[PDB]
Amino acid sequence: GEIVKTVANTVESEIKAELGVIPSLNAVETGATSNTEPEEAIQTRTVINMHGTAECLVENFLGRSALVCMRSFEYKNHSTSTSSIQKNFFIWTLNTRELVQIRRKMELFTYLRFDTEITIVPTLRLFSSSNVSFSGLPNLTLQAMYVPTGARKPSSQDSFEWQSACNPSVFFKINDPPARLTIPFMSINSAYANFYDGFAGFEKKATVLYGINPANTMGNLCLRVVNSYQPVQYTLTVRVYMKPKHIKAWAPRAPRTMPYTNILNNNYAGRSAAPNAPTAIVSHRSTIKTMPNDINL
Amino acid sequence: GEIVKTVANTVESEIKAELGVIPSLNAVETGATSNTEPEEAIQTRTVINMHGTAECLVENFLGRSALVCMRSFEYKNHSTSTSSIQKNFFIWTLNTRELVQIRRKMELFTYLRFDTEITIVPTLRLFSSSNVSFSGLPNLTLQAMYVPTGARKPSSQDSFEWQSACNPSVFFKINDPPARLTIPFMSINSAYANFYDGFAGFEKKATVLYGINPANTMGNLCLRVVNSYQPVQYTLTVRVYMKPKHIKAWAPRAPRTMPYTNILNNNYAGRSAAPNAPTAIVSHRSTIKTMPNDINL
Amino acid sequence: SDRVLQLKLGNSSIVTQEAANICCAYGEWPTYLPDNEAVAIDKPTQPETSTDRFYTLKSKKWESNSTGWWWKLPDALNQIGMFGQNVQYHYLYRSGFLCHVQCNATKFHQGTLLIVAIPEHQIGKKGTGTSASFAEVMKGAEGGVFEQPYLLDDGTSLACALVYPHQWINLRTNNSATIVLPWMNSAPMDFALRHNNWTLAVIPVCPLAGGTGNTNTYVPITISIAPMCAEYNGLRNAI
Amino acid sequence: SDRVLQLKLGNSSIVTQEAANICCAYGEWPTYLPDNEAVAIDKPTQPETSTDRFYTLKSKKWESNSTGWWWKLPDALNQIGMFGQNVQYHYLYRSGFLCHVQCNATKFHQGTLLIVAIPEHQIGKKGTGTSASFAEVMKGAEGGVFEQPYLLDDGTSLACALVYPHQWINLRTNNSATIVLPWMNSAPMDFALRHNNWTLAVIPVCPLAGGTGNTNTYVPITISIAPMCAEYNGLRNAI
Amino acid sequence: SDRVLQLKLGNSSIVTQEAANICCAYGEWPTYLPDNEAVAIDKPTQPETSTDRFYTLKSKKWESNSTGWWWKLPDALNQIGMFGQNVQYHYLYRSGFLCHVQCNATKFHQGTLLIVAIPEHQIGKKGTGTSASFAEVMKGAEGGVFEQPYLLDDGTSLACALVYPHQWINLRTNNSATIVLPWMNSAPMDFALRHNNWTLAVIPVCPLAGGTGNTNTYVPITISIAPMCAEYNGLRNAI
Amino acid sequence: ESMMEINNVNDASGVERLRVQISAQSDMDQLLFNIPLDIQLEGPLRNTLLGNISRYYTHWSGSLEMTFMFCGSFMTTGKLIICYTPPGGSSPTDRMQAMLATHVVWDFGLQSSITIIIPWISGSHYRMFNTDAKAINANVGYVTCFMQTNLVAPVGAADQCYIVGMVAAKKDFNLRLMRDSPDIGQSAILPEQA
Amino acid sequence: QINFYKDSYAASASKQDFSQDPSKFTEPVAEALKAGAPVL
Amino acid sequence: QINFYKDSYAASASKQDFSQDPSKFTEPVAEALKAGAPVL
Ligand SMILES: Cc1cc(CCCOc2c(C)cc(-c3noc(C(F)(F)F)n3)cc2C)on1
Ligand SMILES: Cc1cc(CCCOc2c(C)cc(-c3noc(C(F)(F)F)n3)cc2C)on1
Repeated sequence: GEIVKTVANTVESEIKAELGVIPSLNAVETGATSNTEPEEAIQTRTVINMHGTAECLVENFLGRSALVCMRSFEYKNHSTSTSSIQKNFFIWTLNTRELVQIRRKMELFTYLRFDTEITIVPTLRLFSSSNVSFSGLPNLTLQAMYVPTGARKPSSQDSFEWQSACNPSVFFKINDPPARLTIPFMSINSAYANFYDGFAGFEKKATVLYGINPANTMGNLCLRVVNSYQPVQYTLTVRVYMKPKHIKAWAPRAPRTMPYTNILNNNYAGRSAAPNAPTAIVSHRSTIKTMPNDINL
Repeated sequence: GEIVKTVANTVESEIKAELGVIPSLNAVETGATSNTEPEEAIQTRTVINMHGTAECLVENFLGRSALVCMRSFEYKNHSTSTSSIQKNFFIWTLNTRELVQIRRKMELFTYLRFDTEITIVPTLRLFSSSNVSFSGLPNLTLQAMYVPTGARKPSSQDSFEWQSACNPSVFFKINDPPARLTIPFMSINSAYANFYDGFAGFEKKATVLYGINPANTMGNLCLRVVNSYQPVQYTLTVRVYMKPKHIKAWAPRAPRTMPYTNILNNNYAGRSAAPNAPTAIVSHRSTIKTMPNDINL
Repeated sequence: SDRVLQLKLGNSSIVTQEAANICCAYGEWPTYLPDNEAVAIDKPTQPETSTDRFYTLKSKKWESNSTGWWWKLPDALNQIGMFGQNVQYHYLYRSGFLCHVQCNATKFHQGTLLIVAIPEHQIGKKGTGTSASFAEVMKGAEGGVFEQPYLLDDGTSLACALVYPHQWINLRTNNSATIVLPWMNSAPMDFALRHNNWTLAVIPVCPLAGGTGNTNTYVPITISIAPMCAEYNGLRNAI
Repeated sequence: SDRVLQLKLGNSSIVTQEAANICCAYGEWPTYLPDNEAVAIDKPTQPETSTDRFYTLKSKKWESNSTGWWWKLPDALNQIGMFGQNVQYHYLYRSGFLCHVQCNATKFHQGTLLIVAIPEHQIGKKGTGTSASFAEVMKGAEGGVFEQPYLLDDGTSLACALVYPHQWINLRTNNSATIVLPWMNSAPMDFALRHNNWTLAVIPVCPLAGGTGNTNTYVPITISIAPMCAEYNGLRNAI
Repeated sequence: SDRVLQLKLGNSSIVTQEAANICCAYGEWPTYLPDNEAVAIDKPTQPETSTDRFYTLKSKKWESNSTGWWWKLPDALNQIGMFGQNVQYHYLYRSGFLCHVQCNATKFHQGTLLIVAIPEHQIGKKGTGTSASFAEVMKGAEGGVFEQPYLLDDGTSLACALVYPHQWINLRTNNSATIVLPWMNSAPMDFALRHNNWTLAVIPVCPLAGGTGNTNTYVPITISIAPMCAEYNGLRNAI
Repeated sequence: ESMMEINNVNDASGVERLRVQISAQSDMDQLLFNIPLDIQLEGPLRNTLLGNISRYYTHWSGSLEMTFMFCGSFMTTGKLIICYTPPGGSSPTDRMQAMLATHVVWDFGLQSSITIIIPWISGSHYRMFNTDAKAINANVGYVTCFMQTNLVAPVGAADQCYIVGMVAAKKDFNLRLMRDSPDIGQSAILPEQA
Repeated sequence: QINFYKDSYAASASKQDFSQDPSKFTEPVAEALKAGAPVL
Repeated sequence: QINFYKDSYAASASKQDFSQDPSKFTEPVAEALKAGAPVL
């Protein structure tokens, strides 16, 4: 294990006709990748490469803020003949699989240990009714409440589970900067697992699903409009962004090829024809001797 | 009294067949909890436990911001034929019992000494009238005025008790961040008491109620809309959050089982059937030999 | 040292041979109020032998269906001896209490009592908003009975009463329990007539029983309480 | 040193003369759980020779149209020998695995197998939302077959399976592959019956073929797995 | 030290308050087989916590006419827990045994048991030349009953059984007996299925009795046996 | 230590629920009572100091102690076997199966109580207070009590005695991820009177 | 702790005090119980 | 890194660790392969 701030330098190489030395030949059967250097495969010049590697660090590769949740509910009076339930909120059931870019990028490793910075971005639209005159978006107070595993969830906007005396909650308005906080590495294990070759229950029943991990039960995010209902219908759209920090990554995986279909498993249907079809990942060319983008003069 | 930053380590233990040594037997009659170690009850391995204890500190357990007050008044012209009273305010009579999560959590100790950070979160809704066209929430100035014990209270929005020349008051608008301040430990005694086995008056009359403490007379919070009445009716909802700081706690109590019914006493009705019924706190199972969640294969 | 104990305060001396230990509430012994913690500026009266001695209260019959009994301190001793007179004649009191519960039965009898010293025990009433009356709360030396011992008459739990300084009388092991109470108040002194620092509670967790010829046996429960480091301030007429 | 290798664990000893090397997964050898990483406080049972030895599973016929085979560890060995009994009788297990795949053919035969140790290999099913059943996932010593080896039965690629600890059996060069697996879990121990740390997969990348008189030759593939530094915690009845 | 004893082996912990002492058979404690005494050259499996722990067998009703009971070791534990599995899976075994016999009665009850660890106890049958059948000799965890306890079922005498490591359960003095057995064989290891080193025998010398209201009392006898320094050699398939 | 509702049955009321009726058996090796170890679910451990305060958290780790006080007669004798079965399969109903797990044999006498240490035996550093009891993240296993010999009482003493069970945490105990306890609920702002 | 204000009570959550004495509640007995000893 | 908060996990992206050991994945063989040597 050596320090690599810049890519390897190239050393000047000479003609070499030596018996018993075959640097260009390797045995792939050992499981070892070819160790052949350019210096010993061709005649090379001295090159002092000052290309930096900091952008290919797993901290930089995974430590960008990615969307992990998009939920939209109608902000209005949901009350009817006999309901008494205001329903101006949503519950998510925390996960990192709903959006494929962060999922496929996280799924390039088996295990990840990171503290996560979260950013919530709310947006309002007036609901296009029969008689609706627009004149501006109310500066509503929102409450995002993390309900951990085994805590009572809210059933209404007006519920008293919103007390949040011990539940972590953040209050933030529409016209303010998007809410932000850091959640620590909060697994019962020493790393998060993107794949579980097993079951999360002690029973052998169908109801006990394959792939579900007994460390991904992370609880729920409950987000409400704190303001009581307006005289008109609004649509609140909430976007939650995840930025992994202080990242450790283990056991790199084969990248996902087929499009995801759900968040409970890694099943696939594949696309009808190449690319990313079950029988053809790379698009077809005419023959093994055909260059599809051959430069013609 | 020792320092505990991490939980106790486990020491490797061997087979032990020794006369006169019975570490697994205790006398519960002494009032002392069992002193039996795992090391001396079973054969153990060496374990170096690096689990931290900072999250179970009474500073962390009680020092979260909890809701302690929710009051809503109508912001409008309350004037009539002959009233001349604007009534666009409320008075609370400070306490910490109206909301059960902070109450039950505080009531786990007999005595608490803490300085308290307060956060006020206001919210507006347009009142759903017969003819009401919404277009946005006015950035109203609010005044929260602490009226200490024996001071004149305001009778109207337009009262001159709002002078607050010596009464602590905070001015804060709707579209600003929620108002915040720290109230010091302000008891006539060396700690706050969650329970008073006695009376707060020298007389023996019915009017002198049991459980009321002559140190919980903390005065009142009076909150007003500083802005004069709008041409339309608004509903202002105020939420007050309490965060204990610099906490000392004494004499831990048996946790509350029955649901609270009022803020003047600790009386109960209990729920009709288990759980938390007067005759059954824990839910029923078929028999003492029945496992209700028995794992079947 | 053993299972035997002699408690000697002033005139009084109690001996027991089936003891367990002495429970020092929160590992503390009662002491006189120091100057650094003093509020009332008048010189206090410290009557040692005349007040700091065992006052034996009226006994209670342990029945098969006994719910349990409580005594509120200092209310229990406020109309008894020189402790009472000093209370009646002074505005302020401070004292600890050495409580000693006694219950004799045969080796053939079975039964268990939890003896709990509960600080600031605010009695909750079942099925009403009305708070407990002066009569229900202030019963003096006669003490009170538990209606809901399961809930500690608080909407709490008997189960979790072991937070509080406690012992057991298990007739197998023990005929007597002893709890040393120090001063428990947010203030250094208080008014004895209108506030109780402690509540000594005796709850039968396992009922009193015998076999064929030891049923319906007359088994009383006797409580002896000794004020410890008693102080009084505010000498006035008697109330 | 050369192309020859003898593996000796307890009773067992395997020899090969057409080897390539030993693949130590992530350049690590299995070791016993240290105290600094220990969670379960009970003294673990470390049966060396009775568990840490080569268990040979049932062989598979390499066909011209063979898609490939996988064995999930420890599920493959959970009903075999003293490793199985210690699994059946304990809540927690920890072990590495020395896997040794064997395939004999002539110098006239052609064919190539990729032998992959995939950690936490979650099987994805083609053309359904329904996740794989207990039966499909837990096949024990018999192992399972690849339906979509091209996609590693994961919606991933066989192409990129060389991230994983792997060797090849190229009948030109090699008749045997050897992969040393260390403990791979976010936790120090796990429950053997409901989670597999590793999946040993044998995929034919180049098919088995011969010339005119070496077609339809009977060529089996034999797998021998040796648990390494096996530990068990939570001694109970057998499940 | 006293009449109280706690035995702790692996998962297991037994406590008694009416003990006598611990009988170390021939003043020796069980130890692992040394190299100077070793015969079998294969590395042995030493599972400490999984085998060296208290296995409680099925209880026996002490009757007024009870002749007595015996359990042959290791036959009693050969189909129980990880000791059984290691026996079933290995040719050779070596272990000592910590035997603990339990019998509770009242202070009004009378009765005495001799608890004898007899080495190489060859059962003699009365009134026949035919030697005892496999069934009669190998009864496992259920154990056997004495037909002629007076003769130790050997043509010997119960009288002279005190040569053997022994204790008594005299209900006046004792509710539990404890005998530590070391390895007793002319060879360093043996085949568990076809030879028993020890026979733990429980013989009522004085019968179980009570007075007027303590007759026909249900008094069981419980036996808990802990293998000590268990070793196994000759790892094969299970028999 | 805090008492457990081991007798949480629809025939026991109030203080009846905190004691376990132990009797002389006309049988041997029989199971007397069980204890579920699902702190999150409605079980004997819920209304304990461990339960109520741990139920303010989501994650927990460490060994538990469970102490049983025998409350019969001085003249009544007996031997019990209390066993902690780690999770994986069904709760034991035979003593032959239970004895194979972590257990303590209890002889009644001058020391009236016994402790069984429920030792920290889990793959993960922490367990979760989860609504799914059968989850690998949540399940602790089983505590079961069988007769080792029997309960023996002379005619003068009652045949039907009682056991009181207490549970506490050891010094190796930890809690994380604070939450609002589900023990207490609210439908409205609590009024002054009603 | 930091505190940008004049008063000391205005400061943030106090510096973690990890002192524990559970003996106050777990062994509040005049004569201390010795580990392994018959405590009668 | 800077961190204005009490907890260490609240800090910004961690100081760049430029340590590389691709041999874990590229040459995970018991006997090391020598450059130029026939690796058989
Ligand atoms: C797999 C996997 C899962 C994770 C952790 C994801 C973080 O989950 C969240 C998210 C996305 C948001 C909040 C959150 N947002 O707001 C709040 C608050 F308001 F309660 F503070 N909490 C909390 C958690 C644990 O990391 N890997
Ligand atoms: C019991 C008990 C009671 C307490 C103290 C509670 C703090 O009470 C308050 C609250 C909740 C708010 C304010 C307050 N809010 O705003 C203002 C201001 F505007 F006047 F500054 N004061 C003042 C006090 C004393 O602590 N324990």
